[PDB]
This record gives sequence, structure tokens and C-alpha cells, in this order.
Amino acid sequence: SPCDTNWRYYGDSCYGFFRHNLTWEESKQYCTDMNATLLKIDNRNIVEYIKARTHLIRWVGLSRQKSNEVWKWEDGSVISENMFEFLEDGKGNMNCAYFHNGKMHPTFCENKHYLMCERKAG
Amino acid sequence: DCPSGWSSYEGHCYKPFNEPKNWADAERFCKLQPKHSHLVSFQSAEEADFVVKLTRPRLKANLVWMGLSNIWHGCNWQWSDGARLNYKDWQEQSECLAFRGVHTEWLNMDCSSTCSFVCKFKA
Amino acid sequence: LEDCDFGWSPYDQHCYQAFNEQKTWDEAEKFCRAQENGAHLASIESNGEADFVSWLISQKDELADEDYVWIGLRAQNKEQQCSSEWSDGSSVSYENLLHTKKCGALEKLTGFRKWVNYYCEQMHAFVCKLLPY
Repeated sequence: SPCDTNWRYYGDSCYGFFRHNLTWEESKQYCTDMNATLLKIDNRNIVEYIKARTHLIRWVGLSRQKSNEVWKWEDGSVISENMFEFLEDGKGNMNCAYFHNGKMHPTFCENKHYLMCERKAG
Repeated sequence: DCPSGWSSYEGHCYKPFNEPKNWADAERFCKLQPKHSHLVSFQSAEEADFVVKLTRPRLKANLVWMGLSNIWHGCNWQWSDGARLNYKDWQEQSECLAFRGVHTEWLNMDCSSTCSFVCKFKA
Repeated sequence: LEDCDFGWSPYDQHCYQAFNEQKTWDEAEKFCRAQENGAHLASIESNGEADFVSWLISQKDELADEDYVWIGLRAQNKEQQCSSEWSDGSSVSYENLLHTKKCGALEKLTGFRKWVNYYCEQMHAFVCKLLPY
């Protein structure tokens, strides 16, 4: 309804899925180039929608500003306690996460993956 | 040699029948012959040449059953991508093989059609 | 899904495309491989996918008044025909074939769902299947 071409409307957001194979930071840059944000996943409901939409590895907006620190979304909020069930195993120096088939996985930020962006529906 | 009505070739006895039967009825007709017999089989070009030589007076041109049924059943069917043929959605049709009373070429036909046939047994 | 290339339609973990160009089965398979990553003539592994492939084709208007549509089924084989013994029980030695029906297709008259063995060297439209990538 309020969303544009290549952006899907769900809840109060517009979601864009882009098959550009980019590093985490490059993906972040791509999103704000479109006045958008890498995705925030703070509930089970959005998990199921996203996994419906795609089954390819895509970066999300979850990262830890330094190795071994807490996991935070783009907006600076920390991943909700309920959402730890959806964050898979990683190493201390894997700082950024991708989403794949309903789970988030910590991995090296310099690796390349496809991405997705989110804007508030207007 | 071969009973009356039957022709000899290469140790076997052959008989054409010009009366249209489906493949299944034809095979059993042969079975139920006084000398138990089966639809003619071909093991060589020469034997095929002999059988059409037999057919020609008698059965020209009728389609004639030979002893091959369900010719597209047990093929090793496979997906080109190498995925398992687990789910199956076939049709509903059975093909059998025949030839014209006049040439050696084979023809695939619906088994429920009706033509003529040749029985064969070992002497 | 949605993570398909333009021209391709998602369904369930795969991308699909019916091409209206008429090719022999082999030419169709080669064409599909050459829309690489590893694309192949379609495999149908379920009722839902059969329904999907059928809907995909019906949807292509350029398709066309078309009798058959190649899918990736082919017999392996190896003889000239698949019945390995004569009715007398002996094995099939000499064979006298002629065009043979060792490739599978979907058919207009059968709603592009039920499979028909058909002659491999007949030119027809086809559907390719791909794994997103």
C-alpha cells in the first residue's frame, strides 16, 4: 500500500531485498544511500515473515561494535532477551550477523553477502 | 515337423491368425493352442524376414501382434538434475508392438487395439 | 521466495521459467544449463510444484497454442525400447527400431500436469528449474 516498487509492506515497515554481494559495512552504506536501515529483527513474528520472503543468506543490522561485546541493532538497541534463541554460535571476532532460513549467524564483517533494508512506511 | 497349419523355421513352429484380437487376448490364444505357444518373438533379422514371408499370403496387410507389451513401462526414468523419481505422475496407457503383414518395421500401438497375430513354439 | 532473477518465477526453494522457443529435448536441457548457475529442465517432485509449473505455463500467453512442454524426465535407457524380454521369456536381442518415446513432457490436453513419454527429437517449448544463486 504505502510502499514503492521493490519494497514489500509488512506491519508498519517497507522491506527491500537486494542481491548485491557486499561486506557488512558496504551493505550498511547501501541502505542509507536509500535513506534506509539494515533490518532489525526483534520478534519471532518478523523471523517467520523474512524466512517466507527469502532463503538466501542476507546481512541484517545486528553487530557488536567490538569483538566480545553485546549484540546491537542499527538503532543502538540491544537484541531482546527473547531473541537470543535465534542467534546461533560464533567466535569472539565474528562481529556482524547475517540471517539465513530463520536464524541469525555471527560471521566476519569483511565477508560478502546479499542484503536487505528497512524504511518506516509513509 | 510342425502340426498341420504350422510352418517350420530354425527349430520352431509358426502360425499366423487373421482375426483381430487385443494383445492380451492374442497372447492367451497362443497359450491355449494344442501345442502351447506364445506371440512370435524375433531374435534375428532373418527370422523377421521369414515371418513376414509367412504373413504376406495370409495376413496382408493387417497389423500383426508380436510378443512385446508394456514397452514404455520399465525404462530407467530419471530427472536431468539427478533428483529422485520419488513422486510419480504418469499416464494411464500401455503400448504393445506390432508390424504390418507386409514389412519388417515395428509399430507401437495401444495394447487394447485389435489386430492379427502369429504364434510360435519350439519344436 | 522472491530472490529470483528477472524472467524467473519463485515457488518453493526454486526459480522457474517457461521458454516458448521450440527445441528438441536435448537442446532444451543444454539451454537450461547455459542459463547457469546449474539450471536444468524442470524436475517435478510434488503435487504443489505440478500445480505451480502448470500455472506458470497457463500464464505464458505466447505458449501458444502449444501441445507439449518439455520437462527434465528422460529414460536411461539403455536399449531401443524398455521391455527387456519377449513374452516367451527370452531376452530382447535383435531390435528393429524409428522414433522412440524416451523423454517426458507435459501436455496441453492433460492440463500440463500429467506426464507423457514423447519423442526426444520433437521440437517444443520447455520449463527450466534453478536453485537461487
